[PDB]
Amino acid sequence: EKILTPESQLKKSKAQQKTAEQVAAERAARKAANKEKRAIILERNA
Amino acid sequence: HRTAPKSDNVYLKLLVKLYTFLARRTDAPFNKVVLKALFLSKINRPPVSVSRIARALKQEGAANKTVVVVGTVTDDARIFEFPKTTVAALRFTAGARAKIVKAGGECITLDQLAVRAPKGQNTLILRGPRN
Amino acid sequence: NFVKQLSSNNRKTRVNALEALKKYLTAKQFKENKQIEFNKLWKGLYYAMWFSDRPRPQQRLANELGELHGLYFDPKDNSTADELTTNDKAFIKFSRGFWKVMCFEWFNIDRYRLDKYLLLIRRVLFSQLKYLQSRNWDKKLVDEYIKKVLRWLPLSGSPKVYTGIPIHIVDILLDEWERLLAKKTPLADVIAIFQDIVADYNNSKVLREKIKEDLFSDTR
Amino acid sequence: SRPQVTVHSLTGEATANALPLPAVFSAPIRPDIVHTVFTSVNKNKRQAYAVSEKAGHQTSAESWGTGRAVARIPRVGGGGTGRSGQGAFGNMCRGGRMFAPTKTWRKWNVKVNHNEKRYATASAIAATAVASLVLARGHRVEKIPEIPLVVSTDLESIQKTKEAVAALKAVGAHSDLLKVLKSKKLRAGKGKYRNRRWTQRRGPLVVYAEDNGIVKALRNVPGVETANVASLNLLQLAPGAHLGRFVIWTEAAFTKLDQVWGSETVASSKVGYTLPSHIISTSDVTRIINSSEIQSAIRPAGQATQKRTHVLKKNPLKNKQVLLRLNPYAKVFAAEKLGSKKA
Amino acid sequence: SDEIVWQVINQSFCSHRIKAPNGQNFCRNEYNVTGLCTRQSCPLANSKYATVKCDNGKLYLYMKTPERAHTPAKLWERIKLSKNYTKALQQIDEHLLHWSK
RNA sequence: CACGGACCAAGGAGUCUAACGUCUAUGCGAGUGUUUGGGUGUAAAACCCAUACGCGUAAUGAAAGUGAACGUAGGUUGGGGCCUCGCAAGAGGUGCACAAUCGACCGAUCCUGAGGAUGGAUUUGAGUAAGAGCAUAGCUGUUGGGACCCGAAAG
RNA sequence: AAGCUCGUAUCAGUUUUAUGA
Repeated sequence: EKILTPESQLKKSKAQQKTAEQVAAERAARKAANKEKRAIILERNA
Repeated sequence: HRTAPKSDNVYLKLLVKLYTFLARRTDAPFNKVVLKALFLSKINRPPVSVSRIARALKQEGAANKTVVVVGTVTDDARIFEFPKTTVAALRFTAGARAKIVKAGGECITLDQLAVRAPKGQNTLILRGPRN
Repeated sequence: NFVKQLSSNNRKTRVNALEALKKYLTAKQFKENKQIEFNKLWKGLYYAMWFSDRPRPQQRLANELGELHGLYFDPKDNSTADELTTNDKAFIKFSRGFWKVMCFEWFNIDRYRLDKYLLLIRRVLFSQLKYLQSRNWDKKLVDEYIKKVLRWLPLSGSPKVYTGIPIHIVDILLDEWERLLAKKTPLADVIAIFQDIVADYNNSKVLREKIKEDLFSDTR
Repeated sequence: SRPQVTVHSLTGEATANALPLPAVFSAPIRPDIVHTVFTSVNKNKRQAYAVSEKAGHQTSAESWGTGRAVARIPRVGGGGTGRSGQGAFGNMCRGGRMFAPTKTWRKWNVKVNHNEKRYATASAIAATAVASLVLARGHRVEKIPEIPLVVSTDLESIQKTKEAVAALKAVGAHSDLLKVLKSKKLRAGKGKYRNRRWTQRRGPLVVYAEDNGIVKALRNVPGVETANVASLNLLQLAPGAHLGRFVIWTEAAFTKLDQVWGSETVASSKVGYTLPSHIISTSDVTRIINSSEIQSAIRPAGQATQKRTHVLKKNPLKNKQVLLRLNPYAKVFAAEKLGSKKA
Repeated sequence: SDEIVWQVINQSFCSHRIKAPNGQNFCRNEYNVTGLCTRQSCPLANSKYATVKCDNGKLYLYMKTPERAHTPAKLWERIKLSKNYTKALQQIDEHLLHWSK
């Protein structure tokens, strides 16, 4: 037949994806938060 | 402040090697207490008698706790009765080991305790009489 | 015995010991009682995997160790509202000991052979699982078998079981559930066990939160 | 129950018979105990040495006294000999008595705890059945069938050295017996002329239950030491306080080792002795750490090496680009001029 | 086990180390990949261990399975690696499937 | 100021032991200590062990004695931790060692005098709270040994 | 030097106001 991934390494991919998709979503919602933060800082300095 | 254990027992160095990992990754203050306690010297790790374990389980709502002695568990001939409880320690003396097993409960090592309670849920850390 | 032939240091007497265990499992007239004999059989089969290192023969060996739940009490007798009649009565003693062996073993497996027993326990949960019976319904087999799964391996009110094996069963029982091939089966009572684990306090957070995310978060 | 060990014959072939592990090979391998016990035990087979009680005092010197325009060291009397008018009774003097004359009543032998001494030998036995520990210790054990190596009981009955070495060569200890014999060197010190002229490597131990000519058969083949299982010397088992000698066991010896030390089922044969308990469950940490369990109750990981946050200080006022990350209004300030403003 | 093998050879003697003046440690156990020795870069401490060697012009890749901890006689399973570079690196890759990078 | 230094080689000064501790490590643990010995040995090594003994395990006094539960071996207060709630911030519960407070048991107090019964007066304690030692080794201190090395008037 | 509570409101070769000879 054909070789299969170890059931620790299978878990790895899954948990990495769980953290990675969380991290990418967290990062993406921080670029927008810093953009809004930048606008607050600009009007304060004015 | 104490950094590393003065001990040369490499198995104790493996527990330090384990609990240093669980000290920083769990961020629960149980593991930091155990990892501090492993560094302690032999005079500063007094032997907790099996009688002090029995006294500790009279504690209200402590029927299903896993008592953890960082030092050694020693036998007491004076007491008769002993509860069915999981006790975790470094060294179980042959007499004490036999007493816990015959009573119903288990005697387990600190790495078994690290598996069963990583963050350290539903536990009690006892200490021996220093003064 | 078979504990000296399945735990040998020779490959050929372990393969021949497996084939004599195939003949020993189709010789059903001698396997009538004595739980601890089945425990010794699963300890010998544990070592019989433990000496196999290469990936293709260890997958063939895991597939045939799962298949040993198939040769032993094949479905053909196919009992009718017959409670536990010589295909389902003794079978449960062949299941529990396996889990008991793993309940004894989860400390003593190293970081290089633990994939063999994750994959082995995948195949064996799939195979008992496939032998509820040939159909996925036999009702006193469901509640007695679920009593002799519930009462040992996902107890989760006892710390005596090692906490990595219920979270691994949570990771495998869905894909290995639907390896049986949307149908309605006694699944939910199984899931009720995990709900019992969420109902059970006086435990650790991992069982409580890892089944509470991993098992319940599945849209299937 | 344990894995189990195959017994080989004198032709180097796996006989169908198998023996259970005596559970001494499940003792805690303690390098620190073996070291601190070996150092004390290696001191025991040691003789006294002392400088003579009379040496340096076999002179009749006298101090010359004050204000003689010469050093005040006690000088020898007499005359016309050369030895007259020169220093004696002094550690610095020639022919003088040494500082702290070495006396016989130095602590030569070392008292050890009997239980600690027993622990060490159990650890030393445990380390013989590891194979990697044996390879690290020395011992060319690449071409040997299995560890721990157990040979059939008929090995004991061998009378002639030629046949006995042929048994080991058939087993696979050929390379270890060629390590010794090729490693025969002169002692590098004053040991040459103190009856320690030659020095060579340690070969295999050959452990037997009872002798039938094996002690004499192997006492000429260089490096090969034999020990009765009842004894089992620490100095033999862990030479130079290094664990894991290559030990060839015999069938009868390997079975007797259960009786000699003890296990769960069998008693002990040593009065009130038990094998010591592990203070850990598993001698490896990484199964515990890289578990399904622990890695479930754990916060996410870092990079193993931090990305360097602010490596060098870029200054605003100069360098336009950094003066835009601080204060985004500086763009507006430059466009309207603002410093150059009319009232 | 293997952690107990490592600590006993990390200090307390790996009797084939070369202490270079650089403070560096070199395992001369013929079967190690890096000539240097470190944890799971030396072939005794680690249990799963791969290596390329040459006996003749034929470059074999030896492989050590933890299955064979009992028997040191046949520890290193070995495979010839063609001779062309491109197909050999591809030959390598398949053997190393699901190992450490 | 003065004492030392012509130059060069070699020699040359905190050592060893006993007594008593300190801390650390190791073994075992209410015990602990094989090595005066005997058995055994590939021989001053290693390996086994009988009966004893050493030190510790239960205290309060002066001749005579007695003897530690009103008890989750305590009531409270704190008190590392752990559990419930809360995103947190917090709050509540249980609380180790330990500390503070109120006491008790035991022995000893000031009397009451049925040889000292009995009840009161109060405190006391290397007291009990419900054992932590023994042995080996290392680091080192104290004192004696010629005692870091050399140098004095002597009987 | 080590052990024990804490990590604080624990203090300071300082200034200030307040209250006396």
